[PDB]
This record gives sequence, structure tokens and C-alpha cells, in this order.
Amino acid sequence: GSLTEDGLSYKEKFVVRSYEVGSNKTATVETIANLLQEVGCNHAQSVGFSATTTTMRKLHLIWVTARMHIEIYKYPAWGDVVEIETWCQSEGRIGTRRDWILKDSVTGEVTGRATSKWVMMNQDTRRLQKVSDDVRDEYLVFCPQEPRLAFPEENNRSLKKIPKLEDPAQYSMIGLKPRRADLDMNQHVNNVTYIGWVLESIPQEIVDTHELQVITLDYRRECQQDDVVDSLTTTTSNDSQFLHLLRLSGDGQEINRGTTLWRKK
Amino acid sequence: GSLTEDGLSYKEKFVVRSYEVGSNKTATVETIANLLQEVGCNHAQSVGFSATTTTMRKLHLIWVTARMHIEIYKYPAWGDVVEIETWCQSEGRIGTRRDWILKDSVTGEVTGRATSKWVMMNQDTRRLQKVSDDVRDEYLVFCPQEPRLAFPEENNRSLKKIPKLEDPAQYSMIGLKPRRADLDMNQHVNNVTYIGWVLESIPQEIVDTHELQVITLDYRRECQQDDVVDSLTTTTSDSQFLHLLRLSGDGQEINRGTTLWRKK
Ligand SMILES: C[C@H]1[C@H](O)CCCN1Cc1ccccc1
Ligand SMILES: C[C@H]1[C@H](O)CCCN1Cc1ccccc1
Repeated sequence: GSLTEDGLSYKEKFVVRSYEVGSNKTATVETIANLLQEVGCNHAQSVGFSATTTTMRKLHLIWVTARMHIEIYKYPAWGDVVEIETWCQSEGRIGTRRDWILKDSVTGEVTGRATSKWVMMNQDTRRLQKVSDDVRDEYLVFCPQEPRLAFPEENNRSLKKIPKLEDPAQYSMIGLKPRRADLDMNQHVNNVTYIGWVLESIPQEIVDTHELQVITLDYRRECQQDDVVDSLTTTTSNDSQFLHLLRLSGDGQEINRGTTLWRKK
Repeated sequence: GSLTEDGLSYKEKFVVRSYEVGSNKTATVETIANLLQEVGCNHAQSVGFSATTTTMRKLHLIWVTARMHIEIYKYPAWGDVVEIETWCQSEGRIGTRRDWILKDSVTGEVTGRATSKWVMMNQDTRRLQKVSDDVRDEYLVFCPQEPRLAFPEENNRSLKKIPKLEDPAQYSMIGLKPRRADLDMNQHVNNVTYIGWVLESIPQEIVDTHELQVITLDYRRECQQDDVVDSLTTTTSDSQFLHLLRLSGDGQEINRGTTLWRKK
């Protein structure tokens, strides 16, 4: 992969692997989420990151995901090349937004798009804090000045408020624990794992007869290695809508909430 | 990736991804196992497999892993290119062996090597079948005639018999269940998942202070989506461990194996 001509966005081509596909022989939504994560890491690496600025390191601050919104039109098949283009943009003192456009390398058509809201956080105390002006100036030079949105639409579902699932849930998957494969280089549970845990409570019949089109996911608290998660789901609807809730099986502490949208084949 | 000049082996270069590395910022053994699986799929695809022969489809025979042996000298770091070369060889009507050589694309040195024993079985009855001569002739043309072994040493770790762990186990990880990420395109639990489940019973203290050098794994029975696994481990010693994966319920054995670790 490489930075584009202006140096304000990054592109990368991926070949879909045999272990990355599902029952329909197309890439899973977790595989797509991993490729978005990977191209985002390479974008940071190509612009000078190790991903913290000199002020972020000085203050013990890190970038944490607060919301992930992914919309897929066509999942790449096993052996196909998928080109992902990513870029960042400042959302003032709120945080940063990172967007992605998934294209087909053969036809050039857009087969998917994603957006994410990132916030600043003290690595040691987990206290979420606003982006200071000194940190903002250090990374603004790598962002387009004019707004470039993957989801620009008058009323996009990427900015819609998600409600809390009320008990009893229609479906559930209980006793979900992470293994060493679910952790990242810093020993924290990977953000893609939460997507897989959310989808575990969707019935197998829905998966076998429908295709996942849209997935919005709010990140509230992070799951430790020694934590057990419960995935709860309820239908809220030609298409199928679901409300989701991940929570610690013990006290019932909320870690994630979200919605998925599916369509018939 | 592509077939080599003779068409008797396949090579492929992989760039280690950020999500594929562990706390030491090098590729995990499960990542390496996935890359071996991937290069093996592409080798079959490049020789005419749309992964069974015409007689295997006609009958209902599939290739099933019986044993996986992996030895790593250096794990590639995040962002490094790793070149894997794979090839097949016939082991008579007993089965088929697939070998791999992991090389560094920058220096050309061998940073790891793997071997696996594959057995034929009926997709429907799951009965371990022998390999017929008709099937043998259909794939022998893609294998070197003279033996080409990644582990040629007379009486080595890859062909050593593995004993059954006796209760009580020193360590354990219980209630392990597979999720949709653990299944493959055919809905069966991926062979790499068992490696990850075996290593779940190794204490975090051992992982944090040691590097996994050798891993041998016998595959006895498949774990279904609705099955719960128990990972049991005992030190038998560098550090040596004996492993056992079994169904949480009846205690039915699904996997047995050994790992060898080195101090950093
Ligand atoms: C930490 C990452 C995250 O992926 C999205 C938000 C910020 N980004 C850092 C970055 C990378 C390239 C250019 C400018 C800012
Ligand atoms: C199914 C696979 C398995 O991965 C290893 C054993 C057999 N192999 C098929 C193959 C591919 C290329 C050349 C000859 C035989």
C-alpha cells in the first residue's frame, strides 16, 4: 500500500484468503473489519507514527474507538483483490473521524464504505478527554482541510443514536470469553472481536438466508482478558433489523451496544 | 504466489499484518499456521483443484489433517515479508504428506519449517478410508518422485508417538467454544483453532518469558459448532508440555500434542 499523490489519504490492495471467507465463499464482515484496521495502521505508519504524536506520548494519551459504522454492498469473493482507501479528519475537540472506501480492483466500483469516531484517552487512568490544540496541530497536516465524508447524506445511519436493549432479549449467546488470538500487540481485546461477539446472538437461520448490509457499533467499556461477555439480540422489524447488547455476564456492566441490517438473497 | 519452475512446488510471499502479531510484535504461531493453510490452498488451486480429484468427487472422499508439526526459529516481525514454499508427497496408501519451508524474503535464511500428515475420509460417514490407486495416480504427477523432506532427520520430533495426558492436569482452560470466526467456508472448525485452544492452557507467565519453538499436534476427532472443549496441560521437563483437548461433557478426546519452549 501507499499514500496517494496529495499525501492526504492512503490506498492498499488485499487478496481475500481462504480462511477469511464464510459459508457463501465471500469475505466475512470481521475479515473486512480487520482489513480496515490494517490499512489504518499503515496510513499512520506512512505519515510518521510508530499511533501517537509527541504530545500524546508526553501526556500518556492514546486513540480509542468510540463508534464503528460499516456498510457493505458486495463482499469480495475468495481470491479477489479489494482496494481500500482511508483518510482522517478532525472533528474539533470531540476527536478524530477515520473513513474508508472499499473498491473492486477489477471493475473500480464501490463495494462498501465505513466510518469511525475515535476519542483521546489516558492510557493509565482510562479517563476520556478532549483533543487539545497542541495535539490537533500535530496531525491536522495529514488530514484534508475541506470535509471529505464517506457517509455525507442528509440523514445517514452512521450518526443515529442507539437505544439500550431491554430484558428479555429475543436471542442470546452466553459465556463468551476471549482467547490469545482475540488480543492485540498491546494485550487488549481487538475491536473486531466485539463485532464477532455481537453477531454470535444472531440466529444461524438468519445468517444462512440473509446478507449483512449495515452494522453500527458503540464502544462503551473495554473487555479484559479475564472477563466473560453475554451477547443479546432482538428483532426490531424484505429486510431485517436487530438491536444488540454486549455486557459482562457477572454484574451486567455494558461494554457494547449496536444495530445490524440484513437483506434477503 | 506461483508454482516453481518444475511445477512440483509452490511459493508465496506474505506481509505480516498488525492484527496478526502478539505482545512481542512478531507473528503468532496461529498466524503462521493460517499462512501455511493459505499457501496450501493456492498450491491446490494452481494445479487444477476447483480440493479433491475426479475420483474423490465421484466417490465422496475428502482430505483430512491427521497430524501437524511446526518448528519456528524466528517469528517474522510486523511489516516483514515471509516467503513460504510448499509441496506434496505420497506416503503410499496410508496417506499424503505436505511440507513447508518458511524463509526470510530479505536475507533468504530459513526461519521455520512444517510438516503434516493428511488422511482420506468419506465426507458423509466420516470413516477413515485408505487411498486407492486411481486417486494416487491423479495427484502423483504434481509431487516430486524422489523424497523431499522438510524434516529428514532419522527418528525426529515430527514422527514421535504422543502419549495421553493423565488426570489431574497441571493447568487447564475450560468451557472453550468456537464462534463463526473459528469455522471455515464449509462450516467445520478450522484446524488452526485447535492450536489456539491447546495454547490456552499454557500459563501466561510461560508465554511472557518463553518463545514457542516446536509444536506437534495429533487430530483424533472433529469439534462441532455446538461442542465445548477443555484444554489440559502438564509440564514434562527449555520447557516441555503435554497437551489434551477433550469434550467438556463425556471427555471424548479430540486432540493430543506437545509443545517445546525456549527462554529469551
Ligand atoms: C490513530 C489513527 C486512527 O486510525 C484514526 C484516528 C487517528 N489516526 C492517526 C492518523 C493517521 C494518519 C493521519 C492522521 C492521523
Ligand atoms: C488437499 C491438499 C492438502 O493441503 C495437502 C495434501 C493434498 N493436497 C492436495 C494437493 C495439492 C497440490 C498437489 C498435490 C496434492
